[PDB]
Amino acid sequence: GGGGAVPTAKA
Amino acid sequence: HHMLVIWINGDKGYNGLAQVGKKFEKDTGIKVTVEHPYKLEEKFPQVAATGGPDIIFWAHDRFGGYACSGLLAEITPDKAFQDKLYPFTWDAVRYNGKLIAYPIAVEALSLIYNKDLLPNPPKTWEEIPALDGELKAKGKSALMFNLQEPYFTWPLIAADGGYAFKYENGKYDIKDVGVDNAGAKAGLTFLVDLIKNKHMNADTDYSIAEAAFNKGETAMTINGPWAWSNIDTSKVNYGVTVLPTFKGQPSKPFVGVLSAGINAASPNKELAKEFLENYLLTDEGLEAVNKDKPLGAVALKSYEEELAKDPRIAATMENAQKGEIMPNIPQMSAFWYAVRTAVINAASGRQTVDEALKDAQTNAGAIVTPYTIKGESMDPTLKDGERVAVNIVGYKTGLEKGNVVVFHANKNDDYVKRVIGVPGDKVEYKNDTLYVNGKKQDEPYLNYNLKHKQGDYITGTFQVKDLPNANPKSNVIPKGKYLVLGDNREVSKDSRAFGLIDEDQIVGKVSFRFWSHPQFE
Ligand SMILES: OC[C@H]1O[C@H](O[C@H]2[C@H](O)[C@@H](O)[C@@H](O)O[C@@H]2CO)[C@H](O)[C@@H](O)[C@@H]1O
Repeated sequence: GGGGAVPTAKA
Repeated sequence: HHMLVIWINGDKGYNGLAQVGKKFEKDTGIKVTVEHPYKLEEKFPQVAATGGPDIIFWAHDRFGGYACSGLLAEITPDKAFQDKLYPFTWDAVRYNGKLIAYPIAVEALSLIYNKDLLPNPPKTWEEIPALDGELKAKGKSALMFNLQEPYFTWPLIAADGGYAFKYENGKYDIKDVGVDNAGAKAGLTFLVDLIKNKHMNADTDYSIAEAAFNKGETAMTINGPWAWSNIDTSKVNYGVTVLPTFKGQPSKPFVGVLSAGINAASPNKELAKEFLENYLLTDEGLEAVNKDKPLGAVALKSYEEELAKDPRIAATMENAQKGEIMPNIPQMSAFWYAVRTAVINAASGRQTVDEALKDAQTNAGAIVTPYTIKGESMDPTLKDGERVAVNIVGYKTGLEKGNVVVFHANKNDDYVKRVIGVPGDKVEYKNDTLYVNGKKQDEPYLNYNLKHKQGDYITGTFQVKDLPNANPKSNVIPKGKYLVLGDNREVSKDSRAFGLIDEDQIVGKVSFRFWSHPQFE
């Protein structure tokens, strides 16, 4: 694909 | 800000392209620098943001991945300009409805042969063993070509039915991968048989095959138009012809469109456009590149009308017609890596064809998406800010104890924790000792935290039956449910607090690089 930000995962 | 930096592959006419750059500089004062870094197609995503080239040249297949990663600017050619290029070439550089590169030329592999050694090239792959026997008797070989890159072996693999991703009803289906079907197996088997019988060497690479053909040591090679210049220089009396058939079926090369993309982070997007539209993609610009190393069948109609007169370009396009345009989807990178591994392992004898292609089938369609880790609750296994690759888990497919999983905790938040029990597992802790299905299980990933603890125990005693979404009568984890804990057990809010999670929440598995591996295998 889309071109967006890299998602985040909370540890 | 002052100049344009351009990346193009080392097998292409980069000196010719530099001449076009000199013309642009002479007219505009803006300097153009052409570079050909090793594996530039892999380096580009690394550097793209952290200003990389302003313009990158590669076959169109890599660009959808780049666009999906936000690395490319949408290009803005007007109607007049688009009309100067063949419509099918614009198709190759359109991704999610937008044009993401300028097409330059169509590339297809052909059979290249030495007319003095072999006046009649073979119609069939099946003839090559006997042919090689005859040529070995005079200290030559029949066929040498790059076995290290699957691009070159693909035509034979796809001949009797192999494919990458099925295109149907306007879309590629990335669940439908054709790497381990009967046709693919037969083609790869034939290649392996050639190697077993010493008609080819598994170590043959681009340079080895090119040197051999150009020195008159092998009767045939398989290569694209960019190779013809060096053969001209060598004085070998060569022909360029249709690839042989396999089991009666034409070889089917994957067809590339050499394309030029503009870096989304370039401050010179307007100059890039001017260079590509008004200097490169003209009769004069393409001629300068083409005279260095031939481009193939160019996208620019006016110049292609001249190049199409060349029998070698007719051969190129004849092979293209039996092949297929490469997909440009992000998943292409994974496909190529998967097939490269399969061909190497099958050819070296590390795996049987069936094993190699079984793994490739799996790896080619496995979706990998980047994530960034936030917080300390997996420390030191994963650190705050750490970049990771996440292997997407198919809808209702193979989660196992020890997998580190990303999952949807709610509509807004994804979490990452380790799978400690799967459905059917009976699980409890006594202090810091993990019991799974009645047996103590070591947890080496907790070693550092176990040995640097504040309290008496980092996990502490608990039983699955006491947690939310568990069966309160049993420590056996219910169907569809998972017990997940954070490696930083002293601070982690995990299943000990919020209970068992559901299969439907799981996004994927974090891939890890192990620090040790063999020095050669
Ligand atoms: O071998 C996999 C490789 O195939 C294609 O790369 C070609 C390229 O298209 C040609 O222009 C020429 O440079 O030879 C390359 C093969 O070494 C795909 O374009 C590429 O993405 C893929 O990794």
